[PDB]
Amino acid sequence: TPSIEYGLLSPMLIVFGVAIAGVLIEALAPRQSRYPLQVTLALGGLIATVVAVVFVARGLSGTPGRPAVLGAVVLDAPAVFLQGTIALVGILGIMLIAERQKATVSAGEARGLEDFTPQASAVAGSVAEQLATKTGVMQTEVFPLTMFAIGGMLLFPAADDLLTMFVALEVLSLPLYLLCGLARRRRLLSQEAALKYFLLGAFSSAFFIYGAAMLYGSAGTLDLSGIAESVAAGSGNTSLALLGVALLLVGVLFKVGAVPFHSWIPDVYQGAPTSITAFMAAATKIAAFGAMLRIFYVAVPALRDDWRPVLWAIAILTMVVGTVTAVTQTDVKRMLAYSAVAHSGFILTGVIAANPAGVSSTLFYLFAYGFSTLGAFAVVGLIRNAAGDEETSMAQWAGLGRRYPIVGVVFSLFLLAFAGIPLTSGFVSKFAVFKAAGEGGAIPLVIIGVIASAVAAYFYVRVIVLMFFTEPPDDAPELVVPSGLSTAVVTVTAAVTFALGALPQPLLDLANSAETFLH
Amino acid sequence: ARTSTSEAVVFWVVGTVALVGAIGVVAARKAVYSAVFLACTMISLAVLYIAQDAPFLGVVQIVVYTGAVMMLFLFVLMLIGVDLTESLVETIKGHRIAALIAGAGFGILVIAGIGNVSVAGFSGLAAANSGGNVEGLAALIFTRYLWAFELTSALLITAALGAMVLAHRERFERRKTQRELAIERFQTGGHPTPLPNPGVYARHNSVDVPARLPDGSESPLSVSTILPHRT
Amino acid sequence: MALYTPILILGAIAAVFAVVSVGIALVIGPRRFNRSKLEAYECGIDPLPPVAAGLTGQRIPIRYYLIAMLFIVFDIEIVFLYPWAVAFDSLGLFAVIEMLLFMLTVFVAYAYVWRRGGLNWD
Amino acid sequence: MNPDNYLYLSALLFTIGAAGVLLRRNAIVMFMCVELMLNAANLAFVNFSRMHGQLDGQVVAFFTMVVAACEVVVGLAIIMAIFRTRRSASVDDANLLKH
Amino acid sequence: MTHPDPTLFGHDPWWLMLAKAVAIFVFLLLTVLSAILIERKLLGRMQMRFGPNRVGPAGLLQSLADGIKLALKEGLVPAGVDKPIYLLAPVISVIPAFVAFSVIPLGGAVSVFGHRTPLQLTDLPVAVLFILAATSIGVYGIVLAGWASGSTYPLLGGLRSSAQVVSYEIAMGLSFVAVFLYAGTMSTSGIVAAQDRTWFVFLLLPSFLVYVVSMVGETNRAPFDLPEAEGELVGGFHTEYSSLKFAMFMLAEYVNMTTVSALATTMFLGGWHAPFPFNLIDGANSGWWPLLWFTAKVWTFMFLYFWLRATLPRLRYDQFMALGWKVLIPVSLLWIMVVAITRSLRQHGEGTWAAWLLTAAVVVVVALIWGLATSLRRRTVQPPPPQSTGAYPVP
Repeated sequence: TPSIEYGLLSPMLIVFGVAIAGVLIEALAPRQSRYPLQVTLALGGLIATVVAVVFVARGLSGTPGRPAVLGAVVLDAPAVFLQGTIALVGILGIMLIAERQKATVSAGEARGLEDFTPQASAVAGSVAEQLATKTGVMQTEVFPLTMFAIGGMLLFPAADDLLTMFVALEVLSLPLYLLCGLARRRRLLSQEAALKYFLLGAFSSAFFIYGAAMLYGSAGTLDLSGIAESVAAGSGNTSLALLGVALLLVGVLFKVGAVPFHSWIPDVYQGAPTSITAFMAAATKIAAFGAMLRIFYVAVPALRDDWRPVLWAIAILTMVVGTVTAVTQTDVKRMLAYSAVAHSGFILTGVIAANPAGVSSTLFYLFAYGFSTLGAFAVVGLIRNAAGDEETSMAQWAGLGRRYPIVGVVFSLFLLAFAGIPLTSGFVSKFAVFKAAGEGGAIPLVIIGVIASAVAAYFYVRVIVLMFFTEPPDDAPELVVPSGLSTAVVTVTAAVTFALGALPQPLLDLANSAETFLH
Repeated sequence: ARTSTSEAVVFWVVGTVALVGAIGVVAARKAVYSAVFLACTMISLAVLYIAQDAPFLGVVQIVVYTGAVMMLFLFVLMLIGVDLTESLVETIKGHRIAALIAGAGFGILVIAGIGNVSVAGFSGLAAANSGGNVEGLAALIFTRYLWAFELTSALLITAALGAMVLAHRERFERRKTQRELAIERFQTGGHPTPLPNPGVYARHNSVDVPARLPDGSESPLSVSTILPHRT
Repeated sequence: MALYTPILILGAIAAVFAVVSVGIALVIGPRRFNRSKLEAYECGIDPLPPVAAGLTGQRIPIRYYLIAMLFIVFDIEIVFLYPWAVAFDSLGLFAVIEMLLFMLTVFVAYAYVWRRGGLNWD
Repeated sequence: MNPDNYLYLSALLFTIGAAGVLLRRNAIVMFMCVELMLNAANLAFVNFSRMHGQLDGQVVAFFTMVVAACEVVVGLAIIMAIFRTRRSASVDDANLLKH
Repeated sequence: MTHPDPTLFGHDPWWLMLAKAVAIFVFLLLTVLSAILIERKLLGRMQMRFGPNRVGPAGLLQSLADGIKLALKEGLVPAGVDKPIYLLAPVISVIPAFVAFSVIPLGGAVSVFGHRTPLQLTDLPVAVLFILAATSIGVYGIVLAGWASGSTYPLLGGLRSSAQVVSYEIAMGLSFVAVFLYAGTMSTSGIVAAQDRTWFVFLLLPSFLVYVVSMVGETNRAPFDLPEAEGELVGGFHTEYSSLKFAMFMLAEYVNMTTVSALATTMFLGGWHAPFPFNLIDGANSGWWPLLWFTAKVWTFMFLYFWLRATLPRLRYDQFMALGWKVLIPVSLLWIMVVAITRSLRQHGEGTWAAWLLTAAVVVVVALIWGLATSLRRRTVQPPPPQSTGAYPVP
């Protein structure tokens, strides 16, 4: 019989079982009790996942990783590190998702402070939507779907086979496609975002599977270890291998947001629910870059001389176009999305390093940046126009910091982390990736990313200018708490973003210990 | 490496059909035509799978894609139209030429990258299909790929959840039952009982024709408002 | 090619018979052009002016679209049973438990659909 | 006939499918084109499995079929929502997010 | 051992396999004509009529007369139809109908002209699923005939056919699973061989019932009959069709009836094996007698078809889909798990648990289905309130 390492799969199994249990709650639980259970089932579940991870991590203190399901899944140090990062980010994202309306005379608060329309199938602004809002109904199906996303995402770094990694890509993509279209406010934009994300993601996934086919043809094996053995031994075709690497790179780059594939990120981040947008921008990037790391440092290191240049052309672009485009942006959400494109480029610079320092720097970069992005988007979700819609217009943020100094300082901290100012986790993060690139002979990327960061500092700083140095307008937006969960998310995220800047050696030792994959 | 001549003929005819079906899907101005062409392409690919020593895969292709393309045809009727002829005129300036160039270049580059591969040896699948193709597939799926097999259940659950969340209208939009619609005050009843029939004239008795009031004017109620007043 | 060329021969016979039957339909028996004969059948009433056809019946809603969508996923999922069923004896207990877990997941999805009214419209 | 033809056909089909996603506004036609692309990938997998004398490629093709079905269903749900709100299934109609 | 048996299949010379294909085609033709006539006559008897009694001796030429008449009648091509698909839909319906029958076992090995060949055109490792695939392709004929006609009633008929598929196809697919479990192969010959000990109808009764319901749905026959629905849609999909195009739609319907009946015989009624009263006879399962037994069982299924048509009204297609998805699919899916658990247990020696679980599961299923048929479909309703119009005093 096939040996199954349940202990190693423990975090993944916990997450997927919790998702299935949440679907059961949706099925056979009364409406009034669905939300208390789901969130309780969800957050606790993720907490268990985190616990599982550390246990697995401790188990990995011996063998340098080990396959779990007869290949097709490998939990080595990078895999467990990324899984723990994704688990923490998912906990925070679900706490953001579970936020309900602050308070009202009627008890019909409907998970709206998290931007989720009470009835997604209901037409925007229709009498049915208004009645659903009044009755306080909520589609708790969000919590299962989100868990599934996390599930697939937890798998995506750990997938040691092309088939499993493709399945994980689809499993994480579909729930996100659905979630993009559930926004409570600006429903038309959210539905457009869902459609765009679905179309481009399906297109990219077709490319990903075609590349997997090409790699399988070249190497005659789907395990990444087998592909590496074949390409190194020269047994493969060596042209199908390169073509498959390119096509698979297309899919992963789309998932992370390289410039040739970035265009979806701005629209999707602007249109998707703010909580979903935050959780996405952090954890999906983490998972996609984990898979990319596995592909390049395990599956196909031998062809470094072949794919190294291509990534250069992308990384440069991702640093340039991602930043230069953000310069003229006037929407906070859109500006942050372009910032995410640029930070994908910065990650790719470390990935290009092709050295263990590259792996460690990328892992730390992903952790710190995922936290910073989650916090920034969570904060953005609180700036509410008079009508209640998120005042994403940057001009409307003028004097926001003066009205709300604490939230303003927190958002400025996140912005400076993105800009990579020292004493912020962002600087340690950028320094790690650029140092890894320099040690890897890619110091021209260090220079170009330095210039790109200088450019991006402008649009990171303009927000602070509006927020603090400008007098508030007459119709300036107002904060909405809206509950303890959102404040906890924001404070935890800011605390991490500051601690990893001041005192990064913690978790940097962890990143260093996870600089080696189970080749 | 060279395949059987009969297999070569099968490939040529069936792959020509598949290529024409794909081209039709892309180019068929009628959406239903595109769905039919998609069905043809899927069936042709199934036949090719059968020719490539993948009987179960080909048959499953036929079954599942027959069902799926029929559902797509239903959704074409529901969302696009029964016989709507799309214009296909480039609405984005210069997008058509750019898309054609990009597709041609990508296909050319992919084919160039593929090059000659079977020249490096083409093992006969008979060794693996020995003992049954379906049995070999089962052995692989439930031993080597049981994890992906299980995750397909998560894919199914996510699909069902998405369909329910985005498409399943709830109580607030449930259409009134005939029983409910038969009681409103006095449902239709007191309200123009059955609405007046469309006018029946010599040379004209379609539902579009309006009935004639005693004053000689056309009765508005006689013809459903959806129809354009004519005939 | 063996085990299939009989299917090919029978398919050729059937296709020849069907196309010849259509040709016979068209070329055997009287043909008489008649505008009323050729226009659509509407229970004897004059067909709605085709000139104004593009105003009604352009799109035909289906009240079971949800079941239609779920049909795709369930049809593509159940096909996993066939290789499992045929190899059932050879696989052993672990595969039985795996398939039971998979079917329980499918049951959870199905029950969620059913109990939330996903199967009610049509 | 050289077996590589099967791959070339796939390369064409995938390419054609890609072109469809670029050329056709109807969302349903886009789903059909995505199905074309995924089935071209399946054809490549089947050919490679035959070449390597193992059934792994066929299993991958089966899983790709499952993925294609699930993706099509999710896209259908999204398009149902967008159509109910907008009364149109054209992707070009969903153009609000720009610049 | 391995099915299809390599020593028996694939060895037919070109002339012999062509002859078998022609013989199977002629057999299907004769069986369709016989079904047309014998239905009419049995419906008459069930209604105390005679049915066709005058066209030829004892009315034997009635069906062939109708076919030739449809040949001799004008071939209509209405304006406003999608001429290409309108003309192709009959062919799309017919060709797969005949192709599906290729893998039907009509009998065991027989020696003809010095060659030992199976009494069936061919067999495949996936024969049963191949039949399912061919039947699925066939339904596109109905759907496209309805759509291409460019008229309201054919369009409604095509939509009803699509709903038909949604209702029944998953049911058939699941029904095959228990048969595959017990036979360990999807080849029809292997299934027949596996049914040698006892016919699967007794062992897999739930699967047999689900498959029977689902094939009656598949053939667009009463009580489902939804795509045609004479009383609701005039002619359903085949409205706007005349002459041999309508004739080919009906021929496809009857060939599909024969195919599903033969497939039911193969999986559940031991295929061509002789029944008990004749099973004791030596050589009953040998020579050409298996052809007689297979024909007899297929025609018992045809009798069931005609009996259902005579007795039952036709459902609303929404009701049929509710049956398929709320009863058939759940029942078959639960039965698959029950069968798997039972077989695994007995394989591991826990026979008592296996029997107890089987009995308890069937009892629970028959209780819950009864609840659905009577409790969910409650035989009670609320009262009604008055309105503007004055109402008399109720009793």
